[PDB]
Amino acid sequence: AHGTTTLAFRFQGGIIVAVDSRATAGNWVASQTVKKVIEINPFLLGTMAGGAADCQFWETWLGSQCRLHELREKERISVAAASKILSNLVYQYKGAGLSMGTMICGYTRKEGPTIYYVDSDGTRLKGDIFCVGSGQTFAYGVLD
Amino acid sequence: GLSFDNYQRNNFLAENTTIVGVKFNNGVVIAADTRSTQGPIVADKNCAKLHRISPKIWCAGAGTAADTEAVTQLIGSNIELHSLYTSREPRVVSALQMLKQHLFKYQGHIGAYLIVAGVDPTGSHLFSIHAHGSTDVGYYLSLGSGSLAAMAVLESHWKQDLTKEEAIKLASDAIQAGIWNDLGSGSNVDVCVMEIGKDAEYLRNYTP
Amino acid sequence: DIILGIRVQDSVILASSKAVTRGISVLKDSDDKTRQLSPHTLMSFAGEAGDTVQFAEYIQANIQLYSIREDYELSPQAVSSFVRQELAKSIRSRRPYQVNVLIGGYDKKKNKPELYQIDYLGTKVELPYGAHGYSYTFFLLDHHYRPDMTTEEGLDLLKLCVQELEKRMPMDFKGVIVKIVDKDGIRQVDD
Amino acid sequence: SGYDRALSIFSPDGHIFQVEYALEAVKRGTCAVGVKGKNCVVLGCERRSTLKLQDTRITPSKVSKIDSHVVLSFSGLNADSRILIEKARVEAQSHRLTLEDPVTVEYLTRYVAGVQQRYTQSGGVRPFGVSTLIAGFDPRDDEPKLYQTEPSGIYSSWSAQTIGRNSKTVREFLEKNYDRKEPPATVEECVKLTVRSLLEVVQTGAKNIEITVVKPDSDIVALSSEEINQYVTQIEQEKQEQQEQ
Amino acid sequence: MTDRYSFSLTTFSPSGKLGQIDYALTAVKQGVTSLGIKATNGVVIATEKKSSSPLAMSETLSKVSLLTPDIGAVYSGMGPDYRVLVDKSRKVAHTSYKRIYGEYPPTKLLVSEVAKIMQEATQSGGVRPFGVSLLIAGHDEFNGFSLYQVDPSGSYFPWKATAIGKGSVAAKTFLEKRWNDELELEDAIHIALLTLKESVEGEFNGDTIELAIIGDENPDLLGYTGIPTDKGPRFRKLTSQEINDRLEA
Amino acid sequence: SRRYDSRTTIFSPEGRLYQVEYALESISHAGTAIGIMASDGIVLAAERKVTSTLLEQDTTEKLYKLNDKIAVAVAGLTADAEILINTARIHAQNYLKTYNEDIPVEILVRRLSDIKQGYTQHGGLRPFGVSFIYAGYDDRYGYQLYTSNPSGNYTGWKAISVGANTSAAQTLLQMDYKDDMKVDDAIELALKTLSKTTDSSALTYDRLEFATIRKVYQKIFKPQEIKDILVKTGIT
Amino acid sequence: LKKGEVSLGTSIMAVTFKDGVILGADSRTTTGAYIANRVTDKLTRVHDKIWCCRSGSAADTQAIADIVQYHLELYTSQYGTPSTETAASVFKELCYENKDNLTAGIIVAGYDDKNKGEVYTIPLGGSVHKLPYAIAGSGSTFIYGYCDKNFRENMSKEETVDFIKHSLSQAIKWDGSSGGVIRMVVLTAAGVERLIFYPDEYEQL
Amino acid sequence: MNIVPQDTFKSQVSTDQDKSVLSSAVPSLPDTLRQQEGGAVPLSTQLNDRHPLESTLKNWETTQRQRQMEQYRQIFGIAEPMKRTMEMEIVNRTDFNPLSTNGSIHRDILLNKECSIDWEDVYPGTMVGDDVHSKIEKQLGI
Amino acid sequence: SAAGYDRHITIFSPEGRLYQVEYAFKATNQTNINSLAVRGKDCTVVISQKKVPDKLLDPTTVSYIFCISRTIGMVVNGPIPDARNAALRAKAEAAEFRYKYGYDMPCDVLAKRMANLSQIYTQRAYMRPLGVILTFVSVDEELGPSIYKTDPAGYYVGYKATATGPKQQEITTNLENHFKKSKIDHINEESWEKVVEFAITHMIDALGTEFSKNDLEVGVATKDKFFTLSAENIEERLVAI
Amino acid sequence: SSINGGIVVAMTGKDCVAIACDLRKFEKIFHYGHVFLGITGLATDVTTLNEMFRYKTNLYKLKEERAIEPETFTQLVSSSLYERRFGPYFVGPVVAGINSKSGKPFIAGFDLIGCIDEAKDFIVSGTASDQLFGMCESLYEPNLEPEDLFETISQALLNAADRLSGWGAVVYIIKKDEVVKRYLKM
Repeated sequence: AHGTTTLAFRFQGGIIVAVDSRATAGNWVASQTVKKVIEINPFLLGTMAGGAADCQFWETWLGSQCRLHELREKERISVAAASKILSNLVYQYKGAGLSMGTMICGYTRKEGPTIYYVDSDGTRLKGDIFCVGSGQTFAYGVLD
Repeated sequence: GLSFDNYQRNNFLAENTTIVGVKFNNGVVIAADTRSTQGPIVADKNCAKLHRISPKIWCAGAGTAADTEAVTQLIGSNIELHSLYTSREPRVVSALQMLKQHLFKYQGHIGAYLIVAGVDPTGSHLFSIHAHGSTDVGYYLSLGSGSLAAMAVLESHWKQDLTKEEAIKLASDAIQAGIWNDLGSGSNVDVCVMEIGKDAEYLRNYTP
Repeated sequence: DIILGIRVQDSVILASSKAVTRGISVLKDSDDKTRQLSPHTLMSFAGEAGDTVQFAEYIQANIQLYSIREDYELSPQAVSSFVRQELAKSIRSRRPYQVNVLIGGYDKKKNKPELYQIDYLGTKVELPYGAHGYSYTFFLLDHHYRPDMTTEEGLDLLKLCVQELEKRMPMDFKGVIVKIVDKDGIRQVDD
Repeated sequence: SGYDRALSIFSPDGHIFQVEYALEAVKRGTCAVGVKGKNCVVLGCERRSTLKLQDTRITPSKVSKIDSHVVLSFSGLNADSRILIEKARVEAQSHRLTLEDPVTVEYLTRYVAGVQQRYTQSGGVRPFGVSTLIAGFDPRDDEPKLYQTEPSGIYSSWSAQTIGRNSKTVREFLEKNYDRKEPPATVEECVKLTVRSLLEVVQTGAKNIEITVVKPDSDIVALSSEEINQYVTQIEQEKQEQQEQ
Repeated sequence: MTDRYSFSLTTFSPSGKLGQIDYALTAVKQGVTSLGIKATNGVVIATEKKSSSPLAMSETLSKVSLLTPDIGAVYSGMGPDYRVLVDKSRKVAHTSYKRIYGEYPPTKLLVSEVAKIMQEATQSGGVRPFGVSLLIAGHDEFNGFSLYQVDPSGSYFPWKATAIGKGSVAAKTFLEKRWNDELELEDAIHIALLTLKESVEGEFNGDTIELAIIGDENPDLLGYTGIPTDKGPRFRKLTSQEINDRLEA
Repeated sequence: SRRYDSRTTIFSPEGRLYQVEYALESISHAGTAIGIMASDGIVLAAERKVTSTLLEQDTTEKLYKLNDKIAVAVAGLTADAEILINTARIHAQNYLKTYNEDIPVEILVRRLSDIKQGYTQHGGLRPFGVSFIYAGYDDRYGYQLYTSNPSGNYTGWKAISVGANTSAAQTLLQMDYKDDMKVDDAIELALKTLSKTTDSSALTYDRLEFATIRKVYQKIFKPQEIKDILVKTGIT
Repeated sequence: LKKGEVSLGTSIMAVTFKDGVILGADSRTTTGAYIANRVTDKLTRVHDKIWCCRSGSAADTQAIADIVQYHLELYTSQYGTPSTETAASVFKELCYENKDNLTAGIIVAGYDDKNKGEVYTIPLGGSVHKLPYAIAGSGSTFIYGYCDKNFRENMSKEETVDFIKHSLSQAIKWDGSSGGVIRMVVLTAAGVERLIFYPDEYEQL
Repeated sequence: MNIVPQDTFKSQVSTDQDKSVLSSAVPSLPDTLRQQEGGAVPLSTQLNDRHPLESTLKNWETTQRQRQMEQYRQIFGIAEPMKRTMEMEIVNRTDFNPLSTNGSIHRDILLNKECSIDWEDVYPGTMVGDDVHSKIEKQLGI
Repeated sequence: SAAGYDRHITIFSPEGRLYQVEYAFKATNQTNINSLAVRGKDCTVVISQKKVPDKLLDPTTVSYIFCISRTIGMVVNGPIPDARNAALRAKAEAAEFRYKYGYDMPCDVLAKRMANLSQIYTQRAYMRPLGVILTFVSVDEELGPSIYKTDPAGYYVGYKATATGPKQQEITTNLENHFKKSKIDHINEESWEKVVEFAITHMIDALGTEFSKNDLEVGVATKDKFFTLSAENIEERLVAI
Repeated sequence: SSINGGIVVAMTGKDCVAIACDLRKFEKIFHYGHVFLGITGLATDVTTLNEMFRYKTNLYKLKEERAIEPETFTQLVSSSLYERRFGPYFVGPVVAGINSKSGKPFIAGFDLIGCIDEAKDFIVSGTASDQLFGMCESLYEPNLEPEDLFETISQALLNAADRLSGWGAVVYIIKKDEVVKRYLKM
C-alpha cells in the first residue's frame, strides 16, 4: 500500500479523514480513481498503510463480522469492539508475515466519535489525532 | 513422558572412565574404574560404575551419566516385571532387545553407551550397545576414554580357554592400564563375576 | 517504556511514561501502560508491543473473575504469585518476549503497602524500589531512601528521579503519569 | 406414556415430557420474584427458616452477582445453580476480555439459556432443574432489564415475574397490583411492592425474605435484615390501619 | 451420538445398596477359604488349593503371589480377576513408587493403589465390579508387619487375623479364640495349619494347601553377593515338603 | 417408581431424581459422626460401625487430614471417600502452589460439592454416596464447620451430625449446645451424644475416633488418649 | 546420516550358482580409523533359507531386519515358507517408505523349491534390482572389473566359493574399512552350510 | 509400513481450528481466557522453533500400531485389523473417569503392555475449567 | 436361566454368577467330539476325534488342530469359527512375543495371554466370550513336555495329561487309573510313535467301538517342531499295534 | 534485581551437617522437615523447584504419615530433574540432612538433569572453580564437632567473600535433635 500521508482527527461532531489521491502510475491504466481508504460499512472507515491485500481482505472480513454482530444484537457495533476484533485476529497470526497498519474511525451514540489504530504487531491505540505516512510531522504540526 | 517445555526459552538464553568385559569358559566378568570427574576435577575417588539390571545381568555405561542411569533403571524395572510375568529367569537377549528399541526410539538423543554382561539358563552373554540403537556381540569389549589401552591389554593376553582366575586377572590388568595411561581413569578397580549356575559375585575395590 | 516504583511507609507510588509506538503522530490522554487489577492492587508493564497488553488484560480478567467469585479481594502477594505463574507458563512453549511488571498493592489485612517486580523470565522480587527501561537511578535511590518515608517525601524523591532522567531523554519525554495506591484505594496525581 | 423416557422423543400431541418434568423440579424450589421499576430492579427471594444449629454467616446468598452490573437469582435445584452461575461469571469476564465491553443483560441471559439448551441435546446428560431471573442495566444505559430463563433454554422479558413454589399466587397479586403504564418511580415503592408480594406466601415474615436492589451505573445493594423488618412492619401497620376503619 | 456414553452398570437400589457389589461379595463368599495371621515376627498367608481334575498340576497355578520382595497377596473368589489385579499391582509398584523414590512402596500405599483400581470398576459404564476379595501381607521399615483385607467395592481394613471364603465365619471364630499379642511366627504357622484343617474337605497334605510368610530377610534368595546393605526378600513361599514336615510334627 | 429410577439423568413425572435419593438414603447405614465448633476450636467425633475383635485399632476409617488446617469426618462408602479425599488434597496443594497461601475451607468444600453434583449429571456415572463433615480454620472466617451430601449440596453449621442417628443426635445437640463453650465442653458434649445415641451396649475406646483443631494445630487422638478422656468424662 | 552414528563400511557379495546361492562378507566394524569390532558376523538370517547383508546405518538396518523377520514369521504361520521375492518386497517397502529418515541398503539371498536360488539388491533410496550376482559396500568399488570378468552362470559350488573368496580378498586388500575373516553361507536344497576363511589362507591368493 | 512417524506438520491454520475453546461473543475467534495458557500465546508461535524429536516421540506408538495393522491386513486380511480396532474403540469409549487419567487394565492387555513401562507411565503429566462439566461436554459432544 | 439382564451381558446375578460365561461353556460341546493330550519323555501328543457324517464334505478340510508357531500346537473344542478366530490371534501373539522379547514364546505364557484376553471378555459388557476351549501342547526348552488348557472363563492351568469333550469324564478316569498304576506323571517311551499308539489305545478303550484312519487326527510336538500327521501315518500307527 | 547466581556449600561432620549460602529476602536454602536443599542458578528455576518440592513433600507426608528422609528426597529430586530432559532447569542443587532412624549424616549434589553425586566430605555449588572448592579442600577436616564445623564453613565463606558490595551469609547447623540457623552479615 502507498506510504503516502494519511490523517485523521475528531473535532466536535464527527471525524475528518484526509488522504492524498496522487496515485502512482505503472504498466496499467485505471478505469476509475483508486481509493486509499477502505469503506468497511456505511458507518466505518479504515486506512491501508501497509500490505494492500492484507488490509483489503481483513477489513472486508471485519465488515462481515460487524454485520453479523449487528444482526445478532439488533444494535450498531461499538468502534472499540470492532477494533478489538481486528486486533485479536491480527495478533493470532503475529509474526507469520502479515503487515498492516489501519485506523478504524467511527461514530456511535454511546461512545461519540472514536479513532483507533491497529497494527500487525497487535498494537491497539485509542486517540484523538493520527498522522501516518511518508511525511506526517508537517501535517501533525499544522494540526497542533 | 519426557518434557519439551522451556526448550525455546533455553535456546534464547543460550543465544545471549575405563570399562571392560571379558568372557571365560563358564561365565563373564565385567570390570570398571572408580574415578568420577566433573571436568578436570576429581569429584569422587571411589565411585561405583557397575550397575545391576538384574541379579545376574550387570552393565557399565559411558556418555551422559544421567541418561545411562535412567535407561539402566527403566530396563531393570521392565526386566523384573517380565520375569515375574513369565515366572522365569530373565535372559540377556530380552534386556538387549528392550535397550536397543528404547535407544532407537529416541534417535540417538539419549546418550547412553553400554557394556552388558550376564548369565541365564541359555548360557553366558556379553554385548555392546550404542546410543543410536545398534548392538554387537563379542568375547571381550572395552568402553570409555581409556578403552584403547584396555583393548591393547586384552589383545595381548586373550585366548579361548580361560579359567575364572585368569579372566579376573586379565580384566584387572586392562583396567589398570586404563588407570595408569588415561587421565580420565584412575583409583580403584571394581569387578563383577557371573558364572553359569552360581550367584553373581560383586567385588568392590578388588585389587586396591 | 520506563516504569518506576517506590514503596513508602503508607503507600506505593508508580510512575509510567507514554508509548510513541513508531513514527506515528498521536495526541491522546490515557495511560496504556497500567491496568488496575483490584481496588487496592495496580500493575504497570513495559515491553514488546502486542504481547504485553494481551498478558496484562488476561491477568486483569482472571483477577476480576476471582474477585467476583469469592466476593473478596486477593492480597498483593497472592496476586504477584499468580502473575509470576502465568508469566512463566506463557513462555513454556514459545520464544520469550520482553516484558517487565511492577505490582503495587496495599494489604488491608496486614495494613501495609507492598511492591513486587517480575522480569521477562518470571523472576519475582519484593523490593522497596524498582525501575525498568532506560539504563544511575539505582545509586540515587540508594542514597536517598528511608523505609519510613511519607508520601510527600516519596513524591519529592520521584520528582528528583524524573528530573535526573529528563536530562538524558531526547526531549520527547512527555508528562509521566503518576499513581498512588494506599488504604483509600488508587488515585492519580495531577502533577 | 412411553414418550417420557428421553429428551429426544416427541409425544403424539407434540410435547417433550422431560422438559415438563424439569419444570416440575423447578416448581419445588423456594419462591423468587423480580420487579422492574422506573429506574431500578428489585430481586426478592424466599429463604427456608434457618435451623437452630445452622451457621448463618457463610452460606451462599440467593442473589449472586454475575458482574458489577448484573445479578442472578434462581429457583430449583441448588447445586445446579452453582454451575450455571460460575459459567455466567466466566462468560462475562471472557466477553470483557474479547470485546473490551461488559456484557449486556440480554446477552448474558442468552448465554445462560444457551447453556441450558445445550444440556438438553444428549441422552447421556441431565438438564438443569433450575429457572433463573436475570436483572441489570446495560452499560452507559438507564433502562432496567429483567429476564427469565427456563430449563429448556427459553428466555423471556418481563416487567414483573415470579418463579418457584406458590408462584401463581404471587403472580396473580402482581398482576392485580402492578401496571406498566405507571411503574413505581422510586426504589422504596419497588421494594415495598416486592415485600408485599413475598408476604403472600412467606409463612413467618421478615426473616424469610431477602432483597437485592440494582440501580444504574452498576449500583448493587443487598438490604440488611433491619431494613426488611422496617418494610414488613410498615406494611403490617398500614394493613392494620386499613382494617380498623 | 448415543454411543458417546454408556449408562452405569452399578446403581443404588431403593434400600440404598449397590446390587452389583453385593453380588460380587456373594461370589467371593462362594469361593475357597483363605486366611492371614499377623504375629510379632512375621505374617502368615494361607489358602486351600483346588483342582478341576487330579490330572492338573497344582504347582503351575499359584494363588499366592509376590507383589514386592516384602509384600505378598492371596485371594478368595474368581481367579482371572486375581491375575489381572496382581499384574496391575506389580506394574504400579514400579511406575508410581520405585521409579520416583528409588524404593518399593510400603504395604498400605500398595493396598491403596489396588483398592483405587477396584473402586474405579464400580463407577463405570461397561465393566462390572471385580468379584474378588484380597488379603495382602507385608513389611516396611517405619510400620513393621501389616495385614490388610480388600473388598470388591474397594474398601480395605487392617486385621490382626482374618479369613475370607466359604468357611470364613468358623475360621474367624477359631482365630478369635487363638490369637494374642505375644504370638510368634512358628505359632502363627501352626495356628494357620490348624485353621485350614477345619475347612479342607479332601486331602489335607502339602500338595493341596498353599502357604507363604513375610518374615526375616533371605540373603540366599538375592541371587548375588557383595553388597552388605542389600537386603534379601522377606517374602517366602513354603515348599510342599516343608508343609508336609510341619503337618507330621 | 421403577420406570424413573434406573438412570441418574432422567426426571420423574414429579420432578424427582431417584438415584440421588437412594444415594442419600445409603448414608443412614453408616456410623454416626459429629462435629461441634466451640469458641476456640473444633471437635470431630466418629463412632465406628464395624467394630469387632481382631481389628487393628491403632492403624482409621473415618477421620482424615486434608492439609495442616482442614480435616474431614466421613460417613458412607470409604473407597469413594478416599477418591474424593485424594482429589481434595491435590486441590489444596494446587492452591498453595499457585497463590503461596493456604486455601480457604469454603473453596475446597465448594470444589468437592461441584464434583459430586457433576457426578449426578452423567449417565455413565453414579452418585458418590458419601457425606463429609469439614472442620477448618482460615484467616477470613476463622473456625468453620461444613457438611456435604451426595447430591452436591453443602451447608455451614455450629454443631452437626451425619450417619445412623442424625435425628436423635441433632435433638441432643440442639438441647445442649451453647455458643460460648470451650473445646473441653465440646468434647464432653460429643462423647455424651455418641454414648446416648449408640445402639451398642456401651461406648468404649475401640469404637471411637476423635480429633480436635485448635490454636493452629490438628490433634488426632490415639486410643490411649480416647480412653483417658472417656475415664475423665465419667462415661468410661 | 546422523552425526556420531555407526556406519556399515563393509564388502558384501552374493552369487547364484548351479545348485543354489552363496552369500559372503568380511568381518570388520570400524569407527573412523579404529576397528571397533575385529570379528563381526554380518550374515543376517531373516528366515531359514533367506539371509541378508546390510549397509548404511547399523541401527536403521537392524530395526528393519527385525521387522522383516517378524513379518516373515507371521507369513509362515499363515501360509508357510515364503519366497525370496516376498522378503525382498518387504525389505524394499520398509526401505523406501522411510528413506527420508533412515539410511539402509540390503542384499537379500534366498532359496526355495520353486525359484531355485535368487539374489536381490536394494541400494540406498529404496529401489529393488534382481541380479545373477551382487556386490555392495565401500570395498566393492575395487572389484567391479574383476567380478565382471570372472562370473559364469551355473558354476559349481567350489567354483562359486573360489570366485567369492578371490573377490573379497581383493576388496579386503584394497579397502581400509574391510578386513578380518571371510564368512560365507551356502543356501541349497540340501540345507544351510557355513564357511569361514582366515587371513593366512586368502591373503596368499 | 512406517517406522519413524511421517507427515506431522500442519498444512492449514485458522482462528477457529480449536473447536473446544471458541469465543461465544465472536465465534470465529478463540477464547483466550478459557484457554488458560498465559494469555499471550498466538497460534502462529506454535508453527516454528519446535524440538525435532518432539513430533517423533508424540506419534511413535500410533505409528508402530498402524504398521502392525498394515501387516495384519497384508498377511491375515481385513477382518483382523477391523476386529483389533473395534476392540480398542469399544474399550476406550466405555471408559469415562473424569477424576483420573490412567489407562485401563484392559487397554494395557490389548496393547500387550501388561509388564512394560515407558517414561509416559512414569511421568503421566486453574482459574477456569479443569472441572468435571468441561470433561462431560467434551466427551458427549454437547 | 437369567431373569432380567445377564441374558445379554456379563454382569453378576443375585447368586454371584455370570450366566453368559456358563452358556459359552455349554456352547463348547456343540461339535460332540473329544480330544486327548498326553506327555512323553521328549514329545507331546494330541489326538482329536473326526466326525464327518456328511458324504459331500471333503474330509481333508475338516480339522480342529492348528499350528501356532514352530514349537506350539493347539487343539480347540467348540465351533470352528471361534476356533479359527482364536487360532489367528494366538499366531499373532506368539509372533509379537518373539519380536518384542528376543526369544520364542513358551506354551504357558501364551496360555496366560489368551486367558487374560478371555478375562477381558468376561468383564466388559459389550464383548462376548468365545465359546471354545483351547489346549496348547509343546516341548518347552526349560519345562520339557507341556500341556496347558484355557476356558471361556479366563481360567488356565497345566496338566500332566488332559481330556476334553462330551465324554471327558471316562477318559479322565482311565488316565487317572493308569497313572496310579504306573506312578509316573508321563509316558516312559523313547519315540513319539509309541506315545501316539498309547494315546490311540487309551481313546479306543475309553470311547469304545474303535475307528478307522479317517476318524482321527493326531498332532505331535517335539523339541524342534510341532507337526500334524497325515492319514497314512495314522493308518501305520493303527496297524502297528 | 540481579538475584541470579550464587554459591552453596555443604559439609559433613561427626554427628552433624552444615549448609551455607550467600546472601545480598531471597534465600537459596529451603527445608522440608529435617531435609535441607540449596539451589544455585536462575532465580525463576530456584523458585519453581522450591514450590514443586514443597508440593510433593506435603503430599508425601499426607500419604506416608511420616516425614521424608534425605535419601528418598534425593531420589525424588533426581527423578524430578530428569523429567525435564530436553528443557532442563538451569540449577545446581545440593541436599543435606540427618537420617532420623539411623542418625547418619547425608549430603549430595545434582547436575541439571538429575545425576547424583554423593560426597562423604563436602559439596560446592554455584562456582566451584574460582576459589571456593580450593578453600574448602584446604580447610575441611573429617569428624569435626558442630562448633568446629561451623567455624570451618564460616571461614571458608569469609575467605571466598574477600576474593566488595553488601555481602552476607546464612548458615544452618543440623543435628539429629535441633537445627541452628545463623547469619554472617559482614
